[PDB]
Amino acid sequence: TTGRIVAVIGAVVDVQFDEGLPPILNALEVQGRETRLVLEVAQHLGESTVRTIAMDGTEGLVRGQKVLDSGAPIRIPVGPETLGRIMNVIGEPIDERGPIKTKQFAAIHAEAPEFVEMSVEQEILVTGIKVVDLLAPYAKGGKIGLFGGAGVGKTVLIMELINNVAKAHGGYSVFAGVGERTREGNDLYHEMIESGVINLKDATSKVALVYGQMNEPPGARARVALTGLTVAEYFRDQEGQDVLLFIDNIFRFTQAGSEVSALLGRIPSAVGYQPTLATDMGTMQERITTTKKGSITSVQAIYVPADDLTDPAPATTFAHLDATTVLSRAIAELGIYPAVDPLDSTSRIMDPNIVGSEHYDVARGVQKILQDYKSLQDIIAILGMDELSEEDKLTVSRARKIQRFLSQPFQVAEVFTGHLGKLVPLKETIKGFQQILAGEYDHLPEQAFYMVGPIEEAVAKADKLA
Amino acid sequence: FAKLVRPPVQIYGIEGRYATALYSAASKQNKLEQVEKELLRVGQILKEPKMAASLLNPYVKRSVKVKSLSDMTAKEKFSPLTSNLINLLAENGRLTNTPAVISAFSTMMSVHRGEVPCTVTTASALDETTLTELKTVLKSFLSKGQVLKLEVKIDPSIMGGMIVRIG
Amino acid sequence: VDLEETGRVLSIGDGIARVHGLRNVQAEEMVEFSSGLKGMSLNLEPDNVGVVVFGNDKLIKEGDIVKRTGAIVDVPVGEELLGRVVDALGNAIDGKGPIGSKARRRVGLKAPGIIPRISVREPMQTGIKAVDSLVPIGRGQRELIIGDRQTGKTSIAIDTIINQKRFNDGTDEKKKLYCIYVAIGQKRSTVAQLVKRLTDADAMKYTIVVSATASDAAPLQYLAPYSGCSMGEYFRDNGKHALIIYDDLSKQAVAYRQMSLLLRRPPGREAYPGDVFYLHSRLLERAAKMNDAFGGGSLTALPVIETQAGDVSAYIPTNVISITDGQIFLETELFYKGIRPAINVGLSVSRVGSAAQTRAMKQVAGTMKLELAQYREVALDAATQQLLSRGVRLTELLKQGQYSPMAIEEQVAVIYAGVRGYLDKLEPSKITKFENAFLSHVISQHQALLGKIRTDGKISEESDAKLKEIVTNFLAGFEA
Amino acid sequence: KTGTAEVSSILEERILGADTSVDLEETGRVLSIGDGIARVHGLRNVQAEEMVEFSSGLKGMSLNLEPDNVGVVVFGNDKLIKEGDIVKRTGAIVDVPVGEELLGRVVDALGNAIDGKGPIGSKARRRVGLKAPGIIPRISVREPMQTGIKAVDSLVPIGRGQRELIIGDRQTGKTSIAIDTIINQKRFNDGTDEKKKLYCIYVAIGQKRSTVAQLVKRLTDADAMKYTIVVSATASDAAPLQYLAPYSGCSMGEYFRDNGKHALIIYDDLSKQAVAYRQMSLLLRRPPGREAYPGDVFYLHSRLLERAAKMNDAFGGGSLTALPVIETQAGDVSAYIPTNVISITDGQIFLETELFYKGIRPAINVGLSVSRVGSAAQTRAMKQVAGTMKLELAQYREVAAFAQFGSDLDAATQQLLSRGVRLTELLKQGQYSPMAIEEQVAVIYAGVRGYLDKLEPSKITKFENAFLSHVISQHQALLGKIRTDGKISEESDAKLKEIVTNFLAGFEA
Repeated sequence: TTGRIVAVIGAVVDVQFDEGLPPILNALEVQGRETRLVLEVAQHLGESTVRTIAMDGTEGLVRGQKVLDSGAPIRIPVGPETLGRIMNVIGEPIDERGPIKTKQFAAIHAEAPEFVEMSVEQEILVTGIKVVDLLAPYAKGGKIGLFGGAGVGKTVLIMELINNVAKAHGGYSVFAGVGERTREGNDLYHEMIESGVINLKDATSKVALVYGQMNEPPGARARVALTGLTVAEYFRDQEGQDVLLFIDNIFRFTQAGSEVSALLGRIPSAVGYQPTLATDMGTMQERITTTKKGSITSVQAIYVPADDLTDPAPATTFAHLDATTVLSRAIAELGIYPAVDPLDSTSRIMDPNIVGSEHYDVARGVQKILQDYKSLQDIIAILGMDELSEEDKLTVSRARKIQRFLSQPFQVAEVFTGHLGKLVPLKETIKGFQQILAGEYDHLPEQAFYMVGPIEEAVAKADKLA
Repeated sequence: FAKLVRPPVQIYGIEGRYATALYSAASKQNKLEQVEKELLRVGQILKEPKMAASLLNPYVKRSVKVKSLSDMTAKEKFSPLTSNLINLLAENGRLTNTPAVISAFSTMMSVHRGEVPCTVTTASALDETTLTELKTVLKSFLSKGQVLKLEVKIDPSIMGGMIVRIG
Repeated sequence: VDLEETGRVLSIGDGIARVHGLRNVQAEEMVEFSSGLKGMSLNLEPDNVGVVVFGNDKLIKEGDIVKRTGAIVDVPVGEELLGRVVDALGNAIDGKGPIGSKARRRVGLKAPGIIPRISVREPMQTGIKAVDSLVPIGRGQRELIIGDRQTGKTSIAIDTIINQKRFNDGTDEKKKLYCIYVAIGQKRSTVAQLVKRLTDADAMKYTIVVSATASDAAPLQYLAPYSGCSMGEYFRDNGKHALIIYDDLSKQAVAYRQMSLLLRRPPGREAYPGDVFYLHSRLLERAAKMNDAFGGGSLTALPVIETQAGDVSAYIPTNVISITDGQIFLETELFYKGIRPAINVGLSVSRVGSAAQTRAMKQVAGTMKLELAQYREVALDAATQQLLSRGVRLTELLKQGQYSPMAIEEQVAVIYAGVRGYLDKLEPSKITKFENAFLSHVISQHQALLGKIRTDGKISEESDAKLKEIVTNFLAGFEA
Repeated sequence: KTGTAEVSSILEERILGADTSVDLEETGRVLSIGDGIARVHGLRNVQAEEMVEFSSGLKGMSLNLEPDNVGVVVFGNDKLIKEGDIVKRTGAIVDVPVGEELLGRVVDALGNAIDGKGPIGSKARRRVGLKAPGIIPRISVREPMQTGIKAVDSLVPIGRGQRELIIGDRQTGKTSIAIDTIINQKRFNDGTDEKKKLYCIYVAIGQKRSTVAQLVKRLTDADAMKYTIVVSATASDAAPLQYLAPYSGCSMGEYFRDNGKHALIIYDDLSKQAVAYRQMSLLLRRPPGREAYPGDVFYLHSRLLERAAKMNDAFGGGSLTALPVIETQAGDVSAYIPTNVISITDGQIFLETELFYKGIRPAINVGLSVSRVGSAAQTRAMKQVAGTMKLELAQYREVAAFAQFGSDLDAATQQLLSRGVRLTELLKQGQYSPMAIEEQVAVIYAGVRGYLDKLEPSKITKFENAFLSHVISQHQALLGKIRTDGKISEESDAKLKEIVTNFLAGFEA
């Protein structure tokens, strides 16, 4: 159908569609639009008017314009040729290596498997980060929510994980830079290309890049998310390939959504937060999992709006989590990389079963130690400290040491750190703590544990201190 | 802009916003009444199910309706502004409003020229007079009935409460 | 043409169909759309019908004909949902094809009468000592499971459910509790595991799982409990005891608010609409412990609330709080410590829990509860050091991790031991160890006794002497 | 309806069939004007984002193309406008005149040289409607840019193309800092440092003219003004104007970048803008969200800021380097707009009053001062000493942490403090302190090799000046060399050192 722009009030483009309309979601191409300015019908605003969303720039647009419904929602290239491609929301290589000639296009609304249709079971993958494995072990399909500060090394950490994993794990990847920092994509690009994770010698990689940068219209930023989402299901089911889905940042997705909701002259709930906040997510999150045909494992960055987590958005987020790594800024600030919170850098899916029962127990003990230890912090904070009792003091230290030991150097940020990163075998970790649990590092000080890999090296490090 | 002819009755907004258009329009050229009456006429040319059935019904969803009642029905002799202002209200949905617009108008040569006193004793018969307290006694030859609708009952009311009012 | 029972989709927000027409529709009618979707003509506006769309569209495009179904909603209700995962329409997302439930009953039916109702006197148990002990609990009862995330929370429900296995699979007619797990906004995965889990655990045969997963459209997710509720009454009123676990209403509320807002039917405190206490209230008031007319039956409500940072002052929690007959408050630190139970005991509450449970437990528990208080309290004295010793012993004793439910008698037994300080003559780690061994010991031997204790409904003094002796023998005799 | 258009001059003719007016599509009649939002009736074919012109010579921009009217943001004040008024399109959206004949100007953001030259207007205009470059268009920030502020240049050493937050409180020398840089850029710009042909763009958001006036005067004084646009949206302003200013600058600077040149924008500050804009939104009714701010204040900025970059080759490789400013209030960072900015900015510069009270102007929280960018923003010269120094300071600070039970606990730490303190003396800088790298490294060198660590803290500074005058005088050779080798070369070091030791000897004695 063709519609006329009756209102562009911002990028809420109200088009009254005039050869009828198709249903909602159907993607419209604005006629007279320079590039393909797809408007996605979002609402039948009624009266054969739709409220639509422009995802392009609207500047300079003569209103009253004519939009021709593309007659369906947006479809975007699918097939392996997308790995090693930076696609924008609308497919369109922002790899700009010329086209991604794919055989499949897909409308970005992909769906969720019914109960029966999804592998109803979990796995245990691991990560090689002490802190992680120990507290939040891994699995596949699992969406992990990662909190904290990009480039504290939050963002870096993600990469590092990718760095070992995509390579190591075959099962493809999606990287979704939602409101991506373009620059960060660039550098990274030269790096990826370089890295051979991205292969350009072969259009594919092991990984497809989706960048939906900040400068895009929110609709675009919001929607780039579904796009990527669509892809991974393609890879899973179609390609087998077990995507690791990097989302940076689902909050930035969200933001684009909320902002949108507002403009959608809806009621975007408390804090302005979109009414649909949840539904957007639910519908989305369920489009992620270990189906029978594979797993789309999500590594979900969630940067924290106004840095609060009691914030509904993270509240929502939680509902879909499988593991969560909540970085602690306090910890990060304490000059600890990893930046972890040791209280919700979690997996429910750590169980004596899922990990070693020991692993788990050791962890529970640890989790305990920290948990108790925190309790002391307040007291200590007020009151100086020393008369609590020494065993506790020991735990305290141990905890700190543990803290320091959780601080695990990183090679990718060796550049900064001078610290040679360490990805740590599971045992060393388990042991690490066990040893610490055995409290052996008597004499040995706190900083002897800072930024090491396997626990010996810390012991060693005390020695290096000496 | 064009200074506006706001002779009340009218209603001041409320298709006084409309009315006043024609309180300047009709008014200029003094088709005031000419049109005042166009409307009257029109009204019932409406009030049969032209009115329900498509007229105030869109089920077609007014979009073609307003582009066919601009021309199948707005197709008339009532048209120096009359159909055109219709053709303005139409899209602008104020078709559902029309009695009142007319009302507003019609209260103009018909009743601008009215009457109104209403004490508790009165409740005027509103007859069309530009002057007052005259007609207002002719009323007593009018006076010959009612439940004291136009002008009042002053019985339950005045008086009836009074005994109460003392206690 | 009906624009008085049928409508043309005037506008459709994307889930609120403003539908021109429909009039003759009765308020709160299920309608059916020309997108095949269902709707409820919820809002009878003087012009159009706000029809909450019970579906997902891009099927709807305006003008779509909205058809009456001509019905105010009922849901299939029955007793055959036991062994079934369903969705609220009464379709069964289990993919066990369709259910056996078949009678239908308005979810819109309300709260039992006082006389129809009959106060709790009827125990309720979980196989979780702490719960059964420290909450003295009956059936009919609302008790809030309140906590943030399965942190065993969800586990908690499971262990209970699993616990019912011995009873439902026992011939405990009275402890034949139909479990209704309304899974509200839960990932499918979670459910998957869960489903699996329960299935593996097979409580599921005597269990409804109403599953409204994370994706699921909001009114549906919202609806599911009411649905569940109708179904549970189905047992209740039918003598039987259903347990509905409303899991979780936080998510329901959200959805619901959202729903409201989309109806542009206002928010309220925390942007949440005004009836929302009421929401649940009416719902939960429909839960009851009945009189005899209803076969004495019950619908025990274990509603669940997921707090956000344990914040309950929170209007909706407060709401809920003011309704419930107590709460099971869970505290992280202990969980995190590994202490499962993790509870904040103080915050877990039964206003008057004890009037619908069991002497056996009671006999040891009252006093114990107190000792723990004392033990807890004091933030050395031989006494206090003792309380601590005990307390810690008892901690282990109430510590049954996730995946640990039980027959009661086992529980009372071990509790007894602890209350005799028998355990204080042991290193705390070995309490646990001991306990395991011990348990298999009495299981082995004094299954006799346990059978009896279970029999007496109380602990007999006699049994106590045998038990004491048993315990002591095991104790002493495996004290190392 | 909207009683507007029920204006019975409006209505009063559609009725009649006596209509035909302004254009009501390319011109409009102001339906109402109030609120700087000129609901202007008509405007249909109206370009989006279009700059229109009012029958007041005031400009407006067609924000909401509503089917009836345009919510038009007013580029003036509506005491200077009234109802009905005809707004005629300018047809076009905003571009701002862009070029180069702005370097040496204080203009209003409307490109009218409020300085008093009047517009030395650019022939060209360049879209403010212009957007950020792509991934591929960029090739990494590596080009340093050093402020002549030792601390900065070292520890959060500065690249180019960048976007780094200047954050700090009520003229905590903040501006002072900006000046020392500006003056500093002078030498490069007095170089024909084409890599560092850094055209400075000072976006003044909200500064009352007098504040600008000293400042500009300062720029004039720094004569740095010559390569400088001062985009000026003072306190006296309509809000959009302040709002607009960055964007304006944004068109302009990307041009340099893309013409290989190096542009520097100082947005001072988006805090005010955000407020203004939010407000503007809010005034537009147009949402708030968190902290009452519309959510797309992020978009606004994000979009704004992606437009600063360090380009690839296509663009002459150039830069538009952004030094955005946010003035903190009590380091408020979950302060949404800060939150945002942090995630955008590629490190951030914390300023601290205490340090300021300590006299330490510059007042930096180093620990937090971060260049997420880090290593790319440097020069080896600096890298070689600063690497160690930064680190040494890290420790020093850690141990400034741990300095109060006696710090004579271990030697190191006492030392770290002594040493640290020495360096501290060095890193405080006067006001109007642009600097040359070789001195800076020189001075650093002295300390990191502890020579100054063998000196009383008071005299460190004393040395520093002296040392500078000394090296300036004699070892001009060497200064030439460090610049030449671009680094501290080992030789230069040996001479330098040798100098240091002697100089030091001369300084101390």
